[PDB]
Amino acid sequence: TYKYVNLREPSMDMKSVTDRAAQTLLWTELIRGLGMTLSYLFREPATINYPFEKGPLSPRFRGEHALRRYPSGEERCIACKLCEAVCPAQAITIEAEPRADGSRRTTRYDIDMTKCIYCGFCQEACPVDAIVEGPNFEFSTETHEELLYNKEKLLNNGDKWEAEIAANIQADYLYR
Amino acid sequence: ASATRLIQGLRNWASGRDLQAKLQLRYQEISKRTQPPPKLPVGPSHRLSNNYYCARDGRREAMPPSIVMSSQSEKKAVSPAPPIKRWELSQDEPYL
Amino acid sequence: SNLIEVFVDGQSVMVEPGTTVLQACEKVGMQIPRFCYHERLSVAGNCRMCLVEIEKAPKVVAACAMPVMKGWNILTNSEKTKKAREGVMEFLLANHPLDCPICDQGGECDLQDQSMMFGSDRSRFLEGKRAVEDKNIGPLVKTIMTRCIQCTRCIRFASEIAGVDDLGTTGRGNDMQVGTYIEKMFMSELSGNIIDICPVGALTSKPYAFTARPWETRKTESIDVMDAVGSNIVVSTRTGEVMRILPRMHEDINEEWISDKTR
Amino acid sequence: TQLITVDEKLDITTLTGVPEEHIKTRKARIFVPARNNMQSGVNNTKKWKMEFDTRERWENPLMGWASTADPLSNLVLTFSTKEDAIAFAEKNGWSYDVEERKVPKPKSKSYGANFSWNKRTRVSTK
Amino acid sequence: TSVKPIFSRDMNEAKRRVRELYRAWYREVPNTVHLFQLDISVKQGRDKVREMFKKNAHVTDPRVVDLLVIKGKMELEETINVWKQRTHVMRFFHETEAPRPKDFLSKFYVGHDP
Amino acid sequence: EMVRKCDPHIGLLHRGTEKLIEYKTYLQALPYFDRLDYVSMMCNEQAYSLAVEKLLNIQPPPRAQWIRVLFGEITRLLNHIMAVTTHALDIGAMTPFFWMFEEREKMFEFYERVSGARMHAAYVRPGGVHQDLPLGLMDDIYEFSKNFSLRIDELEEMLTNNRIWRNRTVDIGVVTAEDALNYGFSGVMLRGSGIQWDLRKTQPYDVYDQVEFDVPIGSRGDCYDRYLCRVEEMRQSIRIISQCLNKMPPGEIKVDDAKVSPPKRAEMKTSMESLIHHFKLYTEGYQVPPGATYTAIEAPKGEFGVYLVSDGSSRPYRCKIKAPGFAHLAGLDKMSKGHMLADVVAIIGTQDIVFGEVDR
Amino acid sequence: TRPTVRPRNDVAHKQLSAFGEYVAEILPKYVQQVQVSCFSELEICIHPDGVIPVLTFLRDHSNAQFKSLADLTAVDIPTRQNRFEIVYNLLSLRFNSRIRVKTYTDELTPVESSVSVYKAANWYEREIWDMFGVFFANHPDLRRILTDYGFEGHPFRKDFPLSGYVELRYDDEVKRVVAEPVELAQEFRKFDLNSPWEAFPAYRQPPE
Amino acid sequence: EDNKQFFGRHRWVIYTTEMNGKNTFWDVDGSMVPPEWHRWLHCMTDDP
Amino acid sequence: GVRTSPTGEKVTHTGQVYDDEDYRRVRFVGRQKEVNENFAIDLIAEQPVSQVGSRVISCDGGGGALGHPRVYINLDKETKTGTCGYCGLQFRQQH
Amino acid sequence: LLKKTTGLVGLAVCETPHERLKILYTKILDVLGHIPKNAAYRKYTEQITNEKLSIVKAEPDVKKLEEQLQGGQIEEVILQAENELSLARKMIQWKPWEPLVEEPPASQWKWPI
Ligand code: SF4
Ligand code: SF4
Ligand code: SF4
Ligand code: SF4
Ligand code: FES
Ligand SMILES: [K+]
Ligand SMILES: [Zn+2]
Repeated sequence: TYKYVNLREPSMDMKSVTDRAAQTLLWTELIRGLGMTLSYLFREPATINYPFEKGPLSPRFRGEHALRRYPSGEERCIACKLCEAVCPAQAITIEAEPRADGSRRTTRYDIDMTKCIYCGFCQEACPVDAIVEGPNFEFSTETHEELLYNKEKLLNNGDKWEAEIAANIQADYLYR
Repeated sequence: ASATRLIQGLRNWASGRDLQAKLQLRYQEISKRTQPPPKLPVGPSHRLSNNYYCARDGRREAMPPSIVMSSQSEKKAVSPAPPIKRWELSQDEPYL
Repeated sequence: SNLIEVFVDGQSVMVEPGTTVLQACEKVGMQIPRFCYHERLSVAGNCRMCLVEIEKAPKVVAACAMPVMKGWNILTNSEKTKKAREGVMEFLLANHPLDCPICDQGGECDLQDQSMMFGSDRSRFLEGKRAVEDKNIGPLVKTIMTRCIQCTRCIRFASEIAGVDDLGTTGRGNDMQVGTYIEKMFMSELSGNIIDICPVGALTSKPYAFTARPWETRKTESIDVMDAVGSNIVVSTRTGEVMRILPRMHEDINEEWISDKTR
Repeated sequence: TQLITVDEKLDITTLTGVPEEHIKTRKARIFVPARNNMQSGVNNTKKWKMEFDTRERWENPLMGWASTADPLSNLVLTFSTKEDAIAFAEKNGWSYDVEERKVPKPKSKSYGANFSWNKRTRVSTK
Repeated sequence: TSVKPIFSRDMNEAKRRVRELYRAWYREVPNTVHLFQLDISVKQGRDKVREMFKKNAHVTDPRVVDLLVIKGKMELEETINVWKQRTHVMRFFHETEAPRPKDFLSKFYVGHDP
Repeated sequence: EMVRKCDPHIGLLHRGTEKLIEYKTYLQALPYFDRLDYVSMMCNEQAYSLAVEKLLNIQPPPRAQWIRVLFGEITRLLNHIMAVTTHALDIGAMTPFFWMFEEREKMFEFYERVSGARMHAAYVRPGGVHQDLPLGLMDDIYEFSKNFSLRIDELEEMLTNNRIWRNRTVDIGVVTAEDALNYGFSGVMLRGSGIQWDLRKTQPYDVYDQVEFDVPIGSRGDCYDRYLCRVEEMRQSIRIISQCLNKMPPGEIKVDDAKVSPPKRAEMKTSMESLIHHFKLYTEGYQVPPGATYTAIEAPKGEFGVYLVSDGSSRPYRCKIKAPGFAHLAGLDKMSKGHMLADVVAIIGTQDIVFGEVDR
Repeated sequence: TRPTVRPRNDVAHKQLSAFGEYVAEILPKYVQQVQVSCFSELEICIHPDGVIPVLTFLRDHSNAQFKSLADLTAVDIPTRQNRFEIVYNLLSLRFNSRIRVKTYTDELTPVESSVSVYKAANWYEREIWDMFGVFFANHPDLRRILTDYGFEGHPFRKDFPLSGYVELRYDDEVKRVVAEPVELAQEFRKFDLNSPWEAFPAYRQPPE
Repeated sequence: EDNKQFFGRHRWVIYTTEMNGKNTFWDVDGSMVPPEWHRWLHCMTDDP
Repeated sequence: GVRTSPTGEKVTHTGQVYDDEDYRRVRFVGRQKEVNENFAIDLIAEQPVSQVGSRVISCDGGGGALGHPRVYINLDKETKTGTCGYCGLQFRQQH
Repeated sequence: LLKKTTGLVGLAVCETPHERLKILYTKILDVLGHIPKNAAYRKYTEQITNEKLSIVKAEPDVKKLEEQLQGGQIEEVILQAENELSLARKMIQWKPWEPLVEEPPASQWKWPI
């Protein structure tokens, strides 16, 4: 249930002594190292051609956030603030009021993408699949406040990526 | 996988290993990126009878710790457990 | 003194005659679960959440209503007490709507909290639920009667404290609905306090509706100035903005109520 | 001997690293928090709490967030008795005010009182 | 009221340790101004040392001033060995901070703080 | 040339993690543990999960326990690749770094398939794992494991018999057994010095008593025996991963106590109790009965422990995090005496030191 | 209670209760309490004058041999007059067991340094100086280990705020990283999450 | 596609030289992929 | 149904627009105010009222477990429709 | 049989383990006689040291003595005897069989608070 690494007492017959001395004087293990490096010289490398080739992702991937809509145009967020109670970073700021037809809807849905730890507790705490953490990861900005999303930016990410987000949720929701 | 047999033999000679049987680049042996939908099973408490929660309440069987000594014969000296059994050397590969 | 000795889980307590089982367990620091019992309303005995085993007695008793007899050992944590609590919580969550995210009572609901504490964690209910028509009892109390668990604190408050006698139960059975039976506007001077004692989101505050949520509100204990009674209140705020005003209990002023002007 | 005698008042304000403004201008409030009247449970009335006076929260010009400058605006301390909280406030140099624990006085509950013969305490319905 | 001490038995040994720590800081200040190449004078840094010693002058507990001497030796050890940078030494001089309102009227004008 | 004293100044990544844990619930404080030993993410998840599940008096289902052991050994492969390749990269052997980070890249693809993040998964939770293994994942884990021994073999061909790698590691940083136990060393730091101790054998957790593996024991206490122990632990992790793939049971992956683990999303949108429990677990969180555990697991750097104190509420009262790297970097000063300055980078390499768990 | 409930280990509970009696009767000068948790962990709560005689016992005694110091911890509990709770976690590799040695101090009473028993403690209790402010007497190099060099206060004390009192920024006027009083653009939002219903009746404290 | 290339090389995009008014002959951008091809190219599915 | 202030700034679905004398319009100088032009209050008004022959209807928003928690709506009022609290789809008893 | 190595780094092979254990056990008992007879430490340590000394006197073979002393290698049994001797020499100076020096306060070990 255990083994002894490096507890080999070497042989002292003239065969093994001359083998070790030929290894010392003729550099056998150094040529073994050169052979392994030469072996990787003639291998096809593992380099994908980014941006033209992309690294493989799964439908569970947790990237850029997006507020979704029902298949009628109505937004799914019913202002229940579970995503900001569960948020380990307190990145989500929510303020709500009844809108002009009496629906429980948010007026403030902020996510600070520089507080966010991208762990997806908001999409798994959301009872109506409103906030999701979509598949976009290429959204680097040049300014800090461009990573401070309001409700307009998140609903635009939903409208921008819904054709992908709905298919990822369709592929994954029986594991959830 | 697209290596010609001259470079393939040179590469297998330089490594000392048959490299083509175990390629570190991945090809059509891997799983499909589109899978069929699963049917995940339910747990043991998904029953309609003999499923009262007071018979499976783990948090409410936690007791406060038993105070063994508090400041308000020829009995045997004890250890915190029996002594540890000496480990057996590996039958698989002991390096011996 | 004429105090009689009863036992709560073995521990002795001396009680005045007329003390209920619930108050006797209160005197040793155990709060028996309840939905219809309120210590400032009359005893209704009609939610059955306080069903508790007295030992050497093969029937659970309504702890809010049953007075203690001398020598009873109240088993608040025994097996059939917990089975009774889980059964009654199961019947309360049979026809109750899945409205917890769109409900103003979420996080401050008695039904959620003592469903987490004293009920089961899943449903055996495989049927369709009831849906109850909502009412319009004024511009203050938002009414969503599908959430009502029929505990009649409405009726006991509007009769006994508000002195209005205009809320009641119509119908019979599962079709029994708490309301005014007519398009009637329940505007007393204490009409907002039914938002307090309703344990569920059936009676919510129509100004406070949807704006906040209880865990994120800071509670500042303050004083009413809307009259010279000096009602103790909680100003609950959120991020530097006043969200609502609740009462504080003060036994000598406002017992646990406030007026509609204050609220 | 190996024990010294210090008959001075216990004061550790020079050791806690707290600046002067957040010692001598703050008013700690030692109180049992009231029961939320949204609920009937009483487990949040069991312990004493020490909080401080609220300072200014203003609007963030960029997002509308609640900006603060009070480090003690989220500091709530839990104490088992009133005297432990008073000792902890006096030890840290916090000027404090104490509100007494307001337990509810015991009620007189009678289910038969709902159905009396001559008293006003009858229920008109049930 | 019988407590276990830290180093000092009463206030006299405590003031002795305060005094030797003050001697060590007073000797160290020109070395600190040189090797951190601070833009203050030696007299300005010595006035800051006198200020940091007079800030805690109200303490009559021997254990509390023993801990103040211990933390002062720790700050001195972080100063002599170059463990602080120039920034940690100059944080004693609150130089980017605007001067706070002191009287009632200016505190009334700026805000709500007492 | 000699080293008379080594004073390591740390706190350059002290973030006050375990004070931030005190203001967040147990689920909310779970992703702080991914960020402590940031090359051993799911192992620290497993240690915190076992601490909370010990205090909750509940247990994971068997399939969740096998998933935790499978991904703990995948995590151990990740961490020992990081250990060996950066310890070689600092000395100068820069090439097996690039050779083994493709294998490490494929194991991050495994993490991303099973959780959605490549490093900080938040996948092993108190109650089980968050989500079940997607289809075709275990087949690809098998396809990885079928090839990975040859990668270890060519790593070992580049370093182990090399005389330059031996000269930088054989006489360097010798730790005796008594001073290893006295300095609070754990893992390979003990096992390189001859001490037959492994927490997966002695104080076993989830299903480690049902896997068969060996424990590599060094003989001289140096950098070279600790290197050989880490390489052989990659071998034995491949052995345990084969046993986990063959003995994976069917069933659920969370505990079926819906007052601890959240319900499925289909039944949360159907059942009343499930919606109440979903609400209360994602807003308040489950209450934990009051008590103090010290739950320690065998993380790939050593004994990773959590002294978790619960006051009876839904948030931790205290959460002390014992890291192996703290005691190892404390013992750095004894381990480097009498050595040269270029030996110190080998000694800092052979103690697998990651400063997130050192500093918290 | 098979599938979802943790199985109770009565054998280890009996063995740890017996060894707790053993330690309590060998060392009655300092042992104040001995308790065993329901998940079978032994705690020996001692007097702080016996930090060294207890720990040297458990490290050296042939029925104990707690040769490993796994962890050393303080816990700030402000409602006690001795608010700091020093926690030693010990591992016996011989008997495959763990013990917990708990003691107490306030801000001003020193605890004796246990580097004479476990040199592993050299940083740990030093961290207890840095985070909690507990002084350790006869320590080799007692100073800060994790906080910044000019840091005022002990952060893991529960009266210390979450964000500190100061924050850093670079200032180009003085060409220096400077410290200023902390202002947060968004305040940390405090969540009162505790339910008003009793969760665990076994842990009920008796009322006044 | 080229399914004889290894996994990672087997799918790629040659970006357009003009998208939304910007000349992208040399300024190719990874965010030029529309979301319907972003599943296929990142191998979240087999199906274009 | 996005509209426009006299400042030229677009008004969001909340109703948010800065005042003319508010300095914080300077953040949109040289840049744009990102608003979403799909107002959900107008898009759920476009949906027709579902005539059902039952007295109590159940709504889950479609998609089964991809919609919302399933709720039951009473249709005994004839003046008012039965609006779902989650998705805003409103129902009517046909008799 | 002259075991080549102990396996533990820094722990050398003891050439005469039996006489070394006998000397250390008699020296432990000789030091331990200076502790009062009512002390539980003396009773327990005399009991376990008499058991170990009788096992050492009852076995000529080294490896069988290792299996029935139940402490691993014989050299770490010797090391534990040295540690027990140093411990007992400290226990004489500490005198920990005395009564409890100070009661803790009334809610000192009350958890949760
Ligand atoms: S995004 Fe989801 S969880 Fe968050 S408030 Fe909206 S509906 Fe609730
Ligand atoms: S992914 Fe996590 S940190 Fe980010 S917004 Fe969601 S819950 Fe908050
Ligand atoms: S009243 Fe309570 S249980 Fe009912 S929907 Fe509202 S929060 Fe949920
Ligand atoms: S509306 Fe509320 S208070 Fe009135 S009977 Fe129903 S549950 Fe009780
Ligand atoms: S509380 Fe007694 S029955 Fe409702
Ligand atoms: K209500
Ligand atoms: Zn709907």
